[PDB]
Amino acid sequence: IEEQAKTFLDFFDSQAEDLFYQSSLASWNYNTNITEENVQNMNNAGDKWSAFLKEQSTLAQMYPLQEIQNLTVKLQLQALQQNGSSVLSEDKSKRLNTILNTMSTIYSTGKVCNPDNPQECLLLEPGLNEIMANSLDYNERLWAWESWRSEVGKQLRPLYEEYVVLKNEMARANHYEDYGDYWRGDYEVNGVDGYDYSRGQLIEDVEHTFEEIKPLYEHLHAYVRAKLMNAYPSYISPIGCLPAHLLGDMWGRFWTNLYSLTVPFGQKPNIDVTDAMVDQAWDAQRIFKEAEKFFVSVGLPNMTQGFWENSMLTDPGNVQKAVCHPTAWDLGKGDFRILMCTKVTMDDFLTAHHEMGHIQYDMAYAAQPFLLRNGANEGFHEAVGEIMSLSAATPKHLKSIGLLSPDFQEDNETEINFLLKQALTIVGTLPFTYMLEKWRWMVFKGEIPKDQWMKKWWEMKREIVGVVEPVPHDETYCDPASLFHVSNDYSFIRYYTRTLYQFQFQEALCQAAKHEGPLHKCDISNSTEAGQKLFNMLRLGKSEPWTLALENVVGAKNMNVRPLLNYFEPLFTWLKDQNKNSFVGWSTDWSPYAD
Amino acid sequence: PNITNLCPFGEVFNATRFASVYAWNRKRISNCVADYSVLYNSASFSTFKCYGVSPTKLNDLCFTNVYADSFVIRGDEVRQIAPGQTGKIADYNYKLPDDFTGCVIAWNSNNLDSKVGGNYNYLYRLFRKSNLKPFERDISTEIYQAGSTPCNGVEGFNCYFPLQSYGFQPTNGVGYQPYRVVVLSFELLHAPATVCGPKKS
Ligand SMILES: *[C@@H]1O[C@H](CO)[C@@H](O)[C@H](O)[C@H]1NC(C)=O
Ligand SMILES: *[C@@H]1O[C@H](CO)[C@@H](O)[C@H](O)[C@H]1NC(C)=O
Ligand SMILES: *[C@@H]1O[C@H](CO)[C@@H](O)[C@H](O)[C@H]1NC(C)=O
Ligand SMILES: *[C@@H]1O[C@H](CO)[C@@H](O)[C@H](O)[C@H]1NC(C)=O
Ligand SMILES: *[C@@H]1O[C@H](CO)[C@@H](O)[C@H](O)[C@H]1NC(C)=O
Ligand SMILES: *[C@@H]1O[C@H](CO)[C@@H](O)[C@H](O)[C@H]1NC(C)=O
Ligand SMILES: *[C@@H]1O[C@H](CO)[C@@H](O)[C@H](O)[C@H]1NC(C)=O
Repeated sequence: IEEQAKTFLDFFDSQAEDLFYQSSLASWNYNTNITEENVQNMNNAGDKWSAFLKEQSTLAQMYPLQEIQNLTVKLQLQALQQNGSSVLSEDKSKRLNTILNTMSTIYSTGKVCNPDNPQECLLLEPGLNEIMANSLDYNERLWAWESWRSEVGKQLRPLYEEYVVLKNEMARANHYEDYGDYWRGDYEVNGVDGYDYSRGQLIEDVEHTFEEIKPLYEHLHAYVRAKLMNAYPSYISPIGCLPAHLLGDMWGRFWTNLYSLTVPFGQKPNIDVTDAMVDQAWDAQRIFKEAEKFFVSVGLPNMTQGFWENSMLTDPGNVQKAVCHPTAWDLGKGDFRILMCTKVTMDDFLTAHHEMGHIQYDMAYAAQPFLLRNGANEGFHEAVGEIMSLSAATPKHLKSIGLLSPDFQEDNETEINFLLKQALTIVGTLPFTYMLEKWRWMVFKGEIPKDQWMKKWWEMKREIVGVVEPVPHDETYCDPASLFHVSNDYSFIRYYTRTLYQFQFQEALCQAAKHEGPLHKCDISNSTEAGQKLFNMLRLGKSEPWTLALENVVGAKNMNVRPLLNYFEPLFTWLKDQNKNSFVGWSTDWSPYAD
Repeated sequence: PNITNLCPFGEVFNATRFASVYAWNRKRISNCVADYSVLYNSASFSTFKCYGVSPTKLNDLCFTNVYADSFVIRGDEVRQIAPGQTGKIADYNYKLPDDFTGCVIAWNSNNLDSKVGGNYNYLYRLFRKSNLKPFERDISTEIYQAGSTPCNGVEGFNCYFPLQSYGFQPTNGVGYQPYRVVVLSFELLHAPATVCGPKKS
């Protein structure tokens, strides 16, 4: 019946391309000036856009997908025919919205106190995270850690007890087995010969891949344990799991804050070029222009005039309330902007490359029909932003563009320190993402009873990650609830899949660029074969199965860990040579509170 | 041979307002001395697409009528205004013949036509039951039928109002900015002296 459906979608664009732009701008304006006026305007525009989607969706549902032969029309119809919200009755809908707003609020306002020192009352993200990041006081760290679990985690738990029912009912109303299954639909390909991917396939691919990742993790884990035992000599067992509160963050998601304890060759300097930027009189504009040069040098378009005239590159020059957590925007109608507060430092330099990488992806698929203007799947926007940053950061690049001295010599020890810091950031997080999603999927699925949620949460963390709680918490607690992505209803597996895609892309593009050395030394700057190769995928948006879109660049229809292992193999080799006087792997019986 | 009855091109390229593309204007120019050089040597235009006559000949050519068609479109649609083209403008808002004798001239009007909040005063036709003939204009506002029923002239299931507004805003990116387009169509019927380039000795 595409005579009617394609006609409907042409009318849809005729409204949608504007209403989204009004909503989109109101959101932008709010973030650049936080005031009640903008709050009301973004909320009103938001509701108009949502109402328009609901009405439009109702009309889209007249056109059965099974009548549609044209895939482009079928995909567009699948995108707005989604039921989702309002499949449930109004009371159920309002109750779920109430719960979700409550969860978000408990997390964001969850001010936790030290009973022995009231001046220590704080929220997580300002100041309380400093204790978990940088203190080496075992008991101080524990007080912070335990206090968040008892003051925020327990309070969120009952919202989860009801939430998983409401979300599963919604998912069932939308014909999914449960909410985990609902989320996994993002990777589904169904109806394209040779590119199909069932939802349950993600689980098998994630578990299979994880097993292949483990050896890298086990050696990294052993190394880190060997070093943490010097920092915490009466607390950590040589053959056991690491205490959770000693991993550098409120949940132990990243091991980056352990770097200062684990640095392989502490006598060596970093490749931190903040001083070069400062001494050379760089400013935010210079940083973004260098990032622009990076992308155009490989065949990508330059930034638009709008971007340079209306983006927010720096913080306000006055006492202005604004939010600028770095982020890329596609505001609609070819309006692309970046929002951030750039300081002259290496971290923001790399952030600018990351965010502009997202913008380049958004520009590339701008030609797609409105409903297909997104990345291939949830993990691809970041896989692209991360490879742009990863290449910009290599010493070869930094020396070539003037950040490292002409007399800079890279050596044996520098390489190891570099790779370890990245391994702590990446390898050290893969088991976190893997474990958390496996648990949430099991919870939504009904495999883990509500009276066994923490029993399995901690059993799984010890068996999968090798991390043990300092306190044998009972079922009144809900550790994962205390994490932002869980309290605010986000999928999490996207980080796992993104990491794997990141390395598959870096290797394919490095080879396209005809690099002659190690994978971690890849720089595809000023190389157009690699740039065009990636571009040809970026431009597809949602028009192709992500499996197809991926094959076009990396030669595979699925995730592949080898590029990750190849990236870190030189570190692994060192880690295997290290630990000749230590144990690799861990038991799950021992705990820091055992006696 | 001195000249003073010059053609009023200085108005039509320079107008306070242009028509909606669905209802484009037709300015008949006749009984006058042309000087196309003030157009071709202008830096104000981004587009000069000549299909018949050319910028290097026009200064010396005679025609019996020149017609300046004029309207506002979205920038991505500039490419459709040409012989041999298709697309929502070429097919049904404004069609040029495949053997078009003239030149298409266009420029960005973002600072004239775009407004903060959206300039919705420029309409384009989203639907027709057929394609237009060259230089045909269709200004019907009846409801477009996509389904089995005319639905008695209302918007509804498979019933659409054919004319939609362009949401032009100063912050839109290029291609979503408004463009002003003037098309010079040339013909020679009976008495060519009716429009000519400059006169000398
Ligand atoms: C504050 O919000 C107002 C909206 O009235 C806006 O005009 C103003 O520019 C904003 N301030 C800044 C610094 O953007
Ligand atoms: C989907 O639309 C494209 C547009 O060019 C068309 O070529 C394609 O044939 C359509 N699909 C089918 C099965 O007709
Ligand atoms: C989801 O599909 C069912 C099928 O009958 C329909 O009744 C329902 O209204 C749709 N819901 C939404 C929110 O689109
Ligand atoms: C982007 O525009 C600038 C303007 O100076 C130009 O120098 C640069 O080469 C352009 N890049 C591309 C990819 O066109
Ligand atoms: C440093 O270079 C020397 C060259 O003899 C090599 O033997 C040594 O193993 C390198 N250092 C590291 C940490 O690999
Ligand atoms: C940029 O491209 C030029 C082309 O000769 C090359 O010489 C230069 O080293 C490249 N710069 C970087 C940072 O790769
Ligand atoms: C239009 O008005 C401008 C005003 O500066 C003038 O320069 C130009 O010659 C006029 N004529 C045309 C055809 O643009």
